[PDB]
Amino acid sequence: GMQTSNIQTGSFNTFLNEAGTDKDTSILLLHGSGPGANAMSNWQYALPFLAENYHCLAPDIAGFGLSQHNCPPNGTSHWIDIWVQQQIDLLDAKGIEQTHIVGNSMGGGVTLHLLNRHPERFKKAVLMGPVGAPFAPTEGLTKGWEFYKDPSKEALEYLITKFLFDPSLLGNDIASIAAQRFDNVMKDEVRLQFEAMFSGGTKKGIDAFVLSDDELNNISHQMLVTHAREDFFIPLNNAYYLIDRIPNAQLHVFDHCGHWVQIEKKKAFNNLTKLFFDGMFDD
Ligand SMILES: [Cl-]
Ligand SMILES: [Cl-]
Ligand code: NA
Repeated sequence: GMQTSNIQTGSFNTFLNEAGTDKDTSILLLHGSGPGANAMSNWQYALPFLAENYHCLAPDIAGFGLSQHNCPPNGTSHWIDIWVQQQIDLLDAKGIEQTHIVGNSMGGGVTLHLLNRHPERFKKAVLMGPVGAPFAPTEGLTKGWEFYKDPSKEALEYLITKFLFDPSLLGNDIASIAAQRFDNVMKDEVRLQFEAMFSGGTKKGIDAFVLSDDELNNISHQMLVTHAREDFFIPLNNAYYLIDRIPNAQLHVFDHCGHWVQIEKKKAFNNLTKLFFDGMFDD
């Protein structure tokens, strides 16, 4: 019920997950920036659900998973340029003129820059704990983006655990999950490019995603910003900041919830997202 492909997007190949390929309206889903992050780790629950009615495209974002960049630069601002062009190159490669879009954290930041730079290519947007607002580094985002200063199974287990408000939702054994996720995290084909993305440090990485008030004011897309009240990585105040500045943005905040809203509250998030794209919360 799901297809994968490797598709040329500019100077490198993008690993792509797709579902609902027979559907007329598409959703592009952009994952977050946990160490070892990829499309499926973020979206494996949302994809089958949304694919009942939507054509879903969920790529590994450049530098992550199986979308290694051919000449990785250093500096977050330069990776944002790459991440934006990657999605445009993907849509062009699939012959898709306009798409709905969902973005988690880093992917939500990329979403904001996509709406700013290429507004004609996008319909509705859902953000989930997005970067893009100004904030001081959190304990979570620091330990995440600077993981490779001191990498270990234990450090990765801690991160994975902190992405959820109730870690037991993950399964009965998080140590085992960290153990199996760790080998992938330590490959040079995963580590080197992650280090390059946030080489300027957490503060420079956060600041790099921030759009100006004028830019945000001029994002005209119908939008839903979702956020976990207890998000340990991106402060809830970011969501409030964004909805204060983006004209057509609604807000939804989930209680007893960690950064990974889509994993902690699978049914609620999946339904809220789908019904938003369906038009249930239109004016
Ligand atoms: Cl992630
Ligand atoms: Cl993240
Ligand atoms: Na454009």
